[PDB]
Order: sequence, then structure tokens, then C-alpha cells
Amino acid sequence: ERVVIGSKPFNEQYILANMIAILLEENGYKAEVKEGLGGTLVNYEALKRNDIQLYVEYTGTAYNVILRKQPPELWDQQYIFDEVKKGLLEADGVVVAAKLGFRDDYALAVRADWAEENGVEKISDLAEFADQLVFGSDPEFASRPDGLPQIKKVYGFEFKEVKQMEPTLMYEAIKNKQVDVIPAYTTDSRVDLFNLKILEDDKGALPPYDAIIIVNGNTAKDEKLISVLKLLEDRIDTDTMRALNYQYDVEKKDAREIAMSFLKEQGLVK
Ligand SMILES: C[N+]1(C)CCC[C@H]1C(=O)O
Ligand SMILES: [Zn+2]
Ligand SMILES: [Zn+2]
Ligand SMILES: [Zn+2]
Ligand SMILES: [Zn+2]
Repeated sequence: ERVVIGSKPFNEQYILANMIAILLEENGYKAEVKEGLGGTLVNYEALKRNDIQLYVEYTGTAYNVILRKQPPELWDQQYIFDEVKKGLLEADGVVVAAKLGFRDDYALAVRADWAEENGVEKISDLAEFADQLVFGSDPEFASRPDGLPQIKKVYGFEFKEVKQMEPTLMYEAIKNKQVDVIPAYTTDSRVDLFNLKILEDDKGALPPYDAIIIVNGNTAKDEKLISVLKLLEDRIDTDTMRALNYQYDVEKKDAREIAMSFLKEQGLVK
């Protein structure tokens, strides 16, 4: 069988898509990573129509963006998981094959020297300044229901200007003062490297984003394939994902080679 794996445009998507490809290839499959489709909704549409067979999604995204479910009073990681697994199955036959073992959350970040000068530590501290700050979005956060609309609704403010750019460009943009705030990805060590400060989400606006492998209904009938995917259950924690991402964004290593090195070290390929 030919297995096509989707990807959103950033480090860990490339790495994990290649890591899954390698594992599937080791178990008799022909696997390929498909790049360039776009973001969340284009990948999920492609999965439903069988253009792709699986990709790496996140619980909070599936809940808010795909299932368009209503935020509960308090975010609970396992509740959101349980409802995404039920909800994806009920709606489109999509199966949650595995939990990878890490969260990659959106977290609002600013420059650390500015934050220290202004006593900013939490998102609600931004209220004073927000209408004078430029927001640098990735392709999705500005328009997603759990993005800037959710910050507006929960915290009661909007930024002065919104610019959108591909995910990896956010970190240099804020460092170089092209923007003042970004929805940094928490598995990206460029937050520390470029002297940025992640702010506490003190009013609990944003959900947990636990990485999960999702598979379309027809592909999931393949029990051998599902069981290869489950070899990765809980195997990748946040510090591991961050290390691998660094090898991609800073060391400029090829995603296939980063994945291959990890699989060998963990004994998943000999
Ligand atoms: C992983 N996230 C929740 C944070 C980074 C991009 C977004 C998503 O891919 O849904
Ligand atoms: Zn003002
Ligand atoms: Zn588990
Ligand atoms: Zn670890
Ligand atoms: Zn070896």
C-alpha cells in the first residue's frame, strides 16, 4: 500500500511525517511525505477525501477549528482528548491512532527586554499596550476561532496591526522588531535563543494542544498500519521534540535525517 502523509508548514510536522514514513517503510509500506498543501483545514479536507491518509494534528485544534466545539468553562487536557477522539470518529470516520507524547501550544511571546521594562508577565498585562502593538501571526492564528478572536473575547483587546507570515519567520520578525507579539510555538527553542518571553495565559483562553496521529476511516481498517503508528505512543516528549526542532531550524539538518537519527537512538530501527 501507498501511504501519503500530510504536513502543515513547520519543523515538527516535517520531522514527524518523515519519522512515520520511515517506520511504515520498515514494515513493508511505500510512504511519502506531502509538503505544501497548507494548514489545518486544507490538511483535514485532504484527509477526509483520501488525498492523504494521515497527518499530525493537535487536540485543541481538532476541538476548536475542525469540530468547531464550544470552549468549556475550564480546559482539561484529557477531556478535550476524549471529545476529539469521539468527535472525529462520529463526524468523519477519522481515527486517533496515537498520542505522540508532547504538547506544542500557542503561547503569546514578546521581547524579554520590553517585558521586563514594562512589568509584563501575563497576557492580561498586555491590555495597557495592546492598541499600540503589532501582532505577527502565522498563517492561521489571526483568523482561527481559538486565536486572536479568542484573545479579543477573553481578554478584551485587539492589537494595533496584524501581519501574517509563514511560521518560521515569526521568530526573526519579532527579534528584529518588525512585530511586537507572536503566537510562538512552545516546542520552538528560538523563543529562548532570541531572548523572547512567553506570557502566562492567566484567563485560560487557549486550549491544550496535544500532538496526535489522525488517520482516515478507510486507512484505519488496516490493522497492521495502525499498529506501526502505535509504536510512537507517548514516545516523544516536549524536550525531545524541541531538541529535534532545533536540529531543523538552527542546525539546518534535513528532516528525514533528523527523524532517522532519533529512531536509531531509541532502538525503533536497528
Ligand atoms: C500546533 N499549534 C496548535 C500551535 C502551532 C500551530 C498550531 C496547529 O498546528 O494547530
Ligand atoms: Zn492604548
Ligand atoms: Zn498513551
Ligand atoms: Zn525528555
Ligand atoms: Zn544501527
